[PDB]
Amino acid sequence: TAWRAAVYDLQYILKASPLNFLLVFVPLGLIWGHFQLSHTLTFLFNFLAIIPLAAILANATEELADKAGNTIGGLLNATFGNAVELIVSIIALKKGQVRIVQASMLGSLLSNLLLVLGLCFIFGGYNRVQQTFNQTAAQTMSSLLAIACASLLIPAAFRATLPFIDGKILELSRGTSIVILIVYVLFLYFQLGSHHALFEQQEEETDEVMSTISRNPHHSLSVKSSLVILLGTTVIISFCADFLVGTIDNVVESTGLSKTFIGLIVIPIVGNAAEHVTSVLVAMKDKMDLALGVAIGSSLQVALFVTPFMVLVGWMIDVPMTLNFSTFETATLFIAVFLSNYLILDGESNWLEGVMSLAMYILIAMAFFYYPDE
Ligand SMILES: CCCCCCCC/C=C/CCCCCCCC(=O)OC[C@H](O)CO
Ligand SMILES: CCCCCCCC/C=C/CCCCCCCC(=O)OC[C@H](O)CO
Ligand SMILES: CCCCCCCC/C=C/CCCCCCCC(=O)OC[C@H](O)CO
Ligand SMILES: CCCCCCCC/C=C\CCCCCCCC(=O)OC[C@H](O)CO
Ligand SMILES: CCCCCCCC/C=C\CCCCCCCC(=O)OC[C@H](O)CO
Ligand SMILES: [Ca+2]
Ligand SMILES: [Ca+2]
Ligand SMILES: [Ca+2]
Ligand SMILES: [Ca+2]
Ligand SMILES: [Ca+2]
Ligand SMILES: [Mn+2]
Ligand SMILES: [Mn+2]
Repeated sequence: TAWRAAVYDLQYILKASPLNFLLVFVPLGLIWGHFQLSHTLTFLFNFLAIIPLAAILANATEELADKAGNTIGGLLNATFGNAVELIVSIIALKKGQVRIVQASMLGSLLSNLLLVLGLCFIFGGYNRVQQTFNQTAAQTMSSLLAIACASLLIPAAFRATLPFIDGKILELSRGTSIVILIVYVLFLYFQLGSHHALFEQQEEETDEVMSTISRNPHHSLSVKSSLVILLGTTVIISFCADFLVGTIDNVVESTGLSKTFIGLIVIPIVGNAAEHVTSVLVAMKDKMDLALGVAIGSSLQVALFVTPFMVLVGWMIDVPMTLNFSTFETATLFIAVFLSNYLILDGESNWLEGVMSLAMYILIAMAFFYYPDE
């Protein structure tokens, strides 16, 4: 049984993962990257390969964190819950790709604020008059997110509004990151302590809806079974991430796309696509609050943990990772933050709110497509 039960446990993980059909790009990604066949396809194949792995790793992390206990479980979600964003950004930092990391962090927020928002409102609202989410955990978390993004943008808004200064921007970003990371710890105490019931119920509800859609009885993987998949999926992602990051300069050169565009629009898809599909499917079950909850939760991690931690990592390995986003990026994120929060606060969405949000994201991507590289 110890062999055949391990097989079923693997089946349970794959069947709980939305876009598992893209796993076919894992060997292709590995082949192309290792043999260094063609840069553009090496980018694309690994790009496609990490997407299902993120979901696989997420379900492994979640299954492990459940039996890990309160304190440790939260640390696992801080770590392996953000692994894709973490791994890719760390590898990118180790190759001096500061702009890529900066754009990917902000882009991840943009995608969660506008893109998945639009998709959820469209797919959930096309066959309904409206969808309500008043007085839900989604609105609560949304308020926190509004402050989180604003805080993260402060050093950027600072440099943008300036009338030597190089070392001070670095010092400000690093001091800011310490503060935000203190907040993140308190956010964990909020999440796992005083308001544990709020997040727990939202998590259980989301799992229940996902089990309904995925159509497989909830099976709790053993610590051993989940830890293998966890460390297994992680090393594969690392390989694919390394290949993907190693081709950035070439893809930038072969195509006409800037590092900013690739970082802001392309890269975030990697760690969000699986979660986005999840959010959409839940929204179609007329449970927008849960759908929004997933997207808002991921944004909180990027804003409160991943982004400031990356500047800390940069400090450790002597790469000048900063919160010094471009002026347009700064302005854009502020726009997205206002609107998303306004839309989430109005309490009722429709399919048109989704069309327009989606259109705006496209318009932003279109604008960033014209953003100058030199
Ligand atoms: C579900 C998984 C099923 C997987 C089924 C895969 C079957 C083929 C496997 C080949 C692995 C080795 C591939 C080797 C490819 C080498 C590429 C090549 O040789 O190109 C070099 C290039 O010419 C430099 O200039
Ligand atoms: C109420 C007003 C309070 C603010 C008043 C201004 C305070 C200025 C100092 C920053 C404190 C931030 C605490 C964390 C400081 C770490 C910053 C740091 O160490 O920077 C070194 C730099 O990284 C080397 O390159
Ligand atoms: C039964 C009640 C009556 C039926 C209700 C029908 C609902 C309408 C659905 C719209 C799908 C969304 C349309 C596709 C999304 C367009 C987004 C957009 O902005 O597209 C820009 C364009 O792609 C740039 O070239
Ligand atoms: C580190 C991640 C490895 C991912 C593996 C994906 C599947 C590769 C299949 C066969 C391994 C080939 C072993 C090495 C033998 C081929 C020689 C090789 O290294 O080719 C690369 C080329 O030299 C460039 O400089
Ligand atoms: C629930 C009632 C119906 C039951 C049957 C369900 C049928 C689902 C139909 C279409 C799902 C469309 C999902 C669209 C998700 C697209 C999101 C995406 O793939 O990625 C977004 C972005 O590009 C990454 O950052
Ligand atoms: Ca769970
Ligand atoms: Ca409960
Ligand atoms: Ca879950
Ligand atoms: Ca996430
Ligand atoms: Ca209202
Ligand atoms: Mn249902
Ligand atoms: Mn609305």
